[PDB]
Amino acid sequence: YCQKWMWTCDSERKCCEGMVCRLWCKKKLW
Ligand SMILES: [Cl-]
Ligand SMILES: [Cl-]
Repeated sequence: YCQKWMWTCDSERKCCEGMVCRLWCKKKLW
């Protein structure tokens, strides 16, 4: 599916909508 808030993330395991990968998924400001 996609990686949720604070889940690990990488090139293939992308963060869910509204988040950005910084090793773990973080909320985007925009
Ligand atoms: Cl955050
Ligand atoms: Cl950000």
